[PDB]
Amino acid sequence: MTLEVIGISVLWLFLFGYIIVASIDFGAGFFSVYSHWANQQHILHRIIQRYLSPVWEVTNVFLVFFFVGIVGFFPKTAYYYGSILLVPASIAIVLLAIRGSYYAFHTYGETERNWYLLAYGLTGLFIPASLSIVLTISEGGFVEENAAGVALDYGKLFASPLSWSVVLLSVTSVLYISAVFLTYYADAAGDEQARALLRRYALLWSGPTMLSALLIIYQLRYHNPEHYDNLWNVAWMLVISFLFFVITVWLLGRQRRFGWAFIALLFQYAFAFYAYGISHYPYLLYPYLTIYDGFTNETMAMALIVAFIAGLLLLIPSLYLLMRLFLFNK
Amino acid sequence: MNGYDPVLLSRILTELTLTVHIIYATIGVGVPLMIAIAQWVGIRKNDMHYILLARRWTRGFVITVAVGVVTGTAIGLQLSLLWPNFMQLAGQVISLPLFMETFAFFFEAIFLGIYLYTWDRFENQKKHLLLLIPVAIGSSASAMFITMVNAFMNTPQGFELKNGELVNIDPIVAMFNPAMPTKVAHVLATSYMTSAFVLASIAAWHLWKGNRHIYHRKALHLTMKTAFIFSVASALVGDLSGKFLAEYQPEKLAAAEWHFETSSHAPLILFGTLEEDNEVKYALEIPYALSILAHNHPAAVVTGLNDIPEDERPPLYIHYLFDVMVTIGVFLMVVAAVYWLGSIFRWKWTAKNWFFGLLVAGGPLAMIAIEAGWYLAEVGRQPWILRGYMKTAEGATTSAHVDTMLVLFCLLYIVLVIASATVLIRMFRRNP
Amino acid sequence: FLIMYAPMVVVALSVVAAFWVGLKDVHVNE
Ligand code: HDD
Ligand code: HEB
Ligand code: HEB
Repeated sequence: MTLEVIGISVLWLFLFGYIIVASIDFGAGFFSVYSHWANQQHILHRIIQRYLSPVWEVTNVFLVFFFVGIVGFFPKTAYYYGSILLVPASIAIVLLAIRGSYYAFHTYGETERNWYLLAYGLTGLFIPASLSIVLTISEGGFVEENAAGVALDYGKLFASPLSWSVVLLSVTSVLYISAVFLTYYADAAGDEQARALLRRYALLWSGPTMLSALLIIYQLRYHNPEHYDNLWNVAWMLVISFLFFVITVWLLGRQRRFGWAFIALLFQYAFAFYAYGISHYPYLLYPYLTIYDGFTNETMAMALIVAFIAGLLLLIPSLYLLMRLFLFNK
Repeated sequence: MNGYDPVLLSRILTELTLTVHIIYATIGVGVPLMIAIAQWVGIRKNDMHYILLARRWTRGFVITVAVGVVTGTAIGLQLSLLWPNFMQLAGQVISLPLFMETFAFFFEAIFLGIYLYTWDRFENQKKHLLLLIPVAIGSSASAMFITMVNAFMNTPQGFELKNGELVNIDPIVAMFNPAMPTKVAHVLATSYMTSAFVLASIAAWHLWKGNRHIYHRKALHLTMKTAFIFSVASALVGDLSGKFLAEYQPEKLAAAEWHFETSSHAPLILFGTLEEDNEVKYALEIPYALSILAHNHPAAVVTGLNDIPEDERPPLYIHYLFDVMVTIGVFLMVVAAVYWLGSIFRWKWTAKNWFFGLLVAGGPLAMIAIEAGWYLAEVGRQPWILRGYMKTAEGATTSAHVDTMLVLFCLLYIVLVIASATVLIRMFRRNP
Repeated sequence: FLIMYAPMVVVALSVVAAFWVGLKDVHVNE
């Protein structure tokens, strides 16, 4: 079952890899939406949305690579998670449908270009939550409560101090990460707002996000003590992450070389997410959904890993070359 | 019915999603080839009108593509959602190709994106052909890999059943099953073809109305000729796949052709009406094909449907689809085969509306034949999944969610299709 | 084997025929 732990280990970083670009795109198609709510300029939306969408295209590759990969290692999730997660999926998919439909229609549709930015306002934010529900429930329960497993009313598990902790763990960090990326290459005199909003979202990161990193800890004490213990055993990683965040904040406060702000950000939420995963591992919500349950054939595990390599080996250099077409300076 | 309604509702929803998906997909597969060819023709001929049609197409190829993507995601997610216990077993085996489809798609999408945003910057047209070659290759690669799923669903193996648990998986055995060739082939052919008729259906529209001979005659002249070819190949691989069925899964074929009885020389049918419970109405049938030049021996005994268990047989309303699909095939092939022949290289009928109309119908007919064909090949399939795989009846989840989400999605897609059509016309009427 | 392989062949052929139209009765005619 080593290959099965490596699989989830990598796929987690597919979800992270998604999180990276998705933050940028969902921050963009939102901040840009407000900043252009005032003066819905088709010139600016044209010039913008000529280059925004490719990111959003790249995202779904991470997303679907993850989604299609995970079930290769764990079909039993495709049973359980599949059979449970009946609604949020469809919603997320609607939100996506909307995103994309309009990403396309706007390309050659100025009528939609201005009015259906509303939709980007809606979705650009709503999506993070709609994933955050599954990311939440993945460390929660459908028929998994305290003393020895009481059947739960899924309709009332929406409202909980652990879920909005994940909604915060997402939204605000979407905001912050996106803001950091936008700031990094903010090669303009009009980049003072990006760093102020980035400051607000950095303060949201030190607050609501790193707050929620502890809301999860102080929810797990009453919820899942094993996960709490693991999370205390990788809390030093959240510390490291906080320190990297502090580095990105220092780059915010001081210099123009935000490369290190992006690297520090990267390692920051990378570790803040990778610990957040590690602690949850090795298992997937249920004791029946532990990595080694429903043991699969492990050749296609290797093949799938090969496919993930083949994937990343495009996903990354697409962006590494996407960040050489905008420079041509080597 | 709290876990049996979904057995139907799911099927229904899935149909509604994918049915949409395909409209925005076979285009995704066939268009890029055509684009490549147009570029190549423009380049080889030094005629910078074809080179305009390449991009003129691409510009919408994008919008098609996106709508394709979203519905693709939809189905992708819907997969395990609606059919958990299915993936509980087969997910181990389906995982890879499914991935490789979208991988191939991203690989194409890179170069697509390069051409899209380098044709307006960097040098020379060949260097844009070389960017458009990987695209079509990646498109057809999607189809290869993704179809390998269905092909596999239709037929094992590359697994072993430990009291239900599916293990001992060989990638390429499950991927390269017996159906894969015919599926991949017929699917690629009848998707080059389809888009080939789709572009002809633009050229014939624009040429029929505001007769700007300029592009719109060249377009037709190419697209029709290629469409002919692809329809021919399509039909060949049709006969092939049919023979495959006749040999390996006559449950479908005998339901398609209503051969309840097993015989040597067994006549095919053009169109009839047997209501599910033996009610032979219209009866137009010819002697047998898939034996004389297929098996090389007319008296090759076709398996009958009676000899299939009635819990193992699919519906009888399948025939209608074969009728549709095939007849569209032949008709459309004929229209194609005449256009270039008679309407160009003989009696200058091109400018006649008598063609331009038919050629306007051309593409839609093909897409129809697509949906039809898919219905045929997939619905001959419902009562096998419940055996060598796992009970379709025990593949779904819950009811009172599906019934509604189905309608939500119904709406969603309804909007998608319409909007897409609208924008995608608007663009063409803007004439960029 | 022949009929298991053949389809893809037929296809491959159809493709390069579809190309060959562009050279035959497109470049040097009509
Ligand atoms: C009304 C007809 C119809 C019905 C009842 C179904 N499908 Fe479907 N299916 C088609 C009509 C179709 C299609 C909608 O027309 C598709 C979509 C993709 C394609 O090429 O044709 C096809 C293809 C298709 C593929 C193609 C994979 C590939 O070759 O790339 C898969 C995996 C499925 N379907 C899955 C299902 C499952 C799991 C069903 C549950 C019973 C199902 N379909 C019912
Ligand atoms: C052959 C035909 C076909 C088919 C059958 C299919 C079948 C399918 N599919 Fe597909 N796709 C396609 C063709 C196709 N397809 C394409 C072409 C594309 C590109 C875009 C468009 O659509 O246009 C895709 C795309 C896509 C996607 C996206 C990716 C990203 O995002 O990146 C997805 C998710 C999916 C899923 C799916 C599924 C699940 C299925 C079932 C299995 N797709
Ligand atoms: C579109 C156009 C088209 C066309 C023309 C055609 C034409 C034809 N076809 Fe087809 N199909 C189709 C489209 C089509 N198609 C489809 C889509 C389908 C589904 C998928 C597959 O392939 O499977 C089919 C399917 C199919 C089948 C089944 C397969 C399986 O199941 O595996 C068969 C047998 C046939 C035959 C045939 C023929 C014989 C012909 C002659 C004409 N098709």
